[PDB]
Amino acid sequence: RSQFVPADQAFAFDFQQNQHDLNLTWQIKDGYYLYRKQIRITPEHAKIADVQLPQGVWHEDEFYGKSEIYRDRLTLPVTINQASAGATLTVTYQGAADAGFCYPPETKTVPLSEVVAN
Amino acid sequence: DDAAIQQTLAKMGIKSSDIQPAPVAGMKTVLTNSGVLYITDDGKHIIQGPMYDVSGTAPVNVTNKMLLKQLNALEKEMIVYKAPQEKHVITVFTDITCGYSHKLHEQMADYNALGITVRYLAFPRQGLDSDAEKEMKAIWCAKDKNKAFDDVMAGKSVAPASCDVDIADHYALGVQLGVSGTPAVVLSNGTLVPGYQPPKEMKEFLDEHQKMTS
Amino acid sequence: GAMADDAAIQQTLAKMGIKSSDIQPAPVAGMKTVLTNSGVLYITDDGKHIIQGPMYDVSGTAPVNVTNKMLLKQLNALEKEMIVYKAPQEKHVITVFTDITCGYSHKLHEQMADYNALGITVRYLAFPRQGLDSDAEKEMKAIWCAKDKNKAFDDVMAGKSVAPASCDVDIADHYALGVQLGVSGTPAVVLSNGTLVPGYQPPKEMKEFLDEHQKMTSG
Repeated sequence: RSQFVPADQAFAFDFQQNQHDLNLTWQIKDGYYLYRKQIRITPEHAKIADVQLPQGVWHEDEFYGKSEIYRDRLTLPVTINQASAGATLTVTYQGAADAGFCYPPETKTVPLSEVVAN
Repeated sequence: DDAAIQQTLAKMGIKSSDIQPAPVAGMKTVLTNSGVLYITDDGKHIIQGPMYDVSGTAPVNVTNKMLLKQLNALEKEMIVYKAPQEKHVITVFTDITCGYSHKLHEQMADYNALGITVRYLAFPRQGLDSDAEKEMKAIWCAKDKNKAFDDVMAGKSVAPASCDVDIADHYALGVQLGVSGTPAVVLSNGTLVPGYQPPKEMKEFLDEHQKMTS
Repeated sequence: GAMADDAAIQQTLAKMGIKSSDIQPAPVAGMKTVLTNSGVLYITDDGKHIIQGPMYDVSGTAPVNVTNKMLLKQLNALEKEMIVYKAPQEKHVITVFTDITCGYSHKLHEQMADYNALGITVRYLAFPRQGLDSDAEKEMKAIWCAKDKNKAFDDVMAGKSVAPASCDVDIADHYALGVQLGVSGTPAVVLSNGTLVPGYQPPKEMKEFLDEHQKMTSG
């Protein structure tokens, strides 16, 4: 248990969109990690083609048991099927620190750009 | 007199706040569920804590010091795991869905063997509406809190008991002391030391701290 | 007159290793405001107690951030350094701390025409969330030095880049100010009264917010 920085410093969330291609990203500070299982994405006025969770590493904790985690950085590809103006994605996640610390869940809202269908 | 402060607090949606003296002239300490605030006696200005006394050798957190009474008022609700030969007493805000709170508890015998007594207070990092809170409420309501706590931590379920213990009180004190994650350790003097430490390192850290203070 | 009155605070600052600061008056009796590049603090006159900002004036209708109101002076000084995107029929002026690498900053800039259309005037100041030791600080300096900054900013955000070109403008001051105003994430919107409204907000939503904030702030 050492110097535990704020959640936004430990898990720097950001995103980038190019039409149907969206990328949710997290720069994960050395000594911190995110649980693959605790990531939830919820659409608002949009349809998700799919979410491609990358492969993470082996971790075992006393509660969730054997869980897959993410270190250094996480890029989460998310293809948008369709999205009208004002559409958004609510992304929730939870992480912790090797030095023995669990953070509360975090929630971010992602403003999507309109994207079409036929 | 205080009518000015309460008028201000009410008008801001913080009326159920507990008012106490502040070590600064013309200001009062305001305890709320989201943290401690300092407001002027005329209720015109507010500053969010904490407050530090930097006169002494090392700066002290007078906010957490003052909160020791709040902490002592909940001594009855704490799940205590006293060391046979008590050399130290630490207060721990724990969460049952936190792998590190588990790691810490699985080693209780070792903290105790080193003279470290642990007193637990609930702090569901997921909030007061999570399953973490319900479960812990159930634990803190059992006849034998220690065994219920042990069972749940070990994976066993517990009977949802109903009692006078409000996990909300624990949660609020925690936020007042600056607790954001779990587990978090509170020292005898109010100093917040976030995170888990193995028995040996905790023992050593506690010893070194006795000297720092004295 | 400071010299004598601020003796006790100056001493506490030295004792705490606070190498650089600016002691100023505070609207609370027996206290002063101390601006540092890591935040704003409040210290009693006897230099014994410290509480970090911000401080709020809760005597009127809505609470008002007196700390940020005091920093409006530094904000107006950087006006020559702001990248401004005028609204023909200006109804509001907002100062925005932005980061060209942030996805939220792109979303906002991406709709500048919609914000101007609604009479919203935007003035950018650079805020590298990664700090003064980032590439962010580096390529924003490159934009703030271009001939037509608005052009530079439109390009980058669009998907280009321009070879750097150090100049007069110094970002480290925008960052410092931003930290003092309470900025952590970008884009951070600052209203004319100093109120910090963190995060992104759609043009339509933004306009309604400002009109409401205005009416409640001058009824």
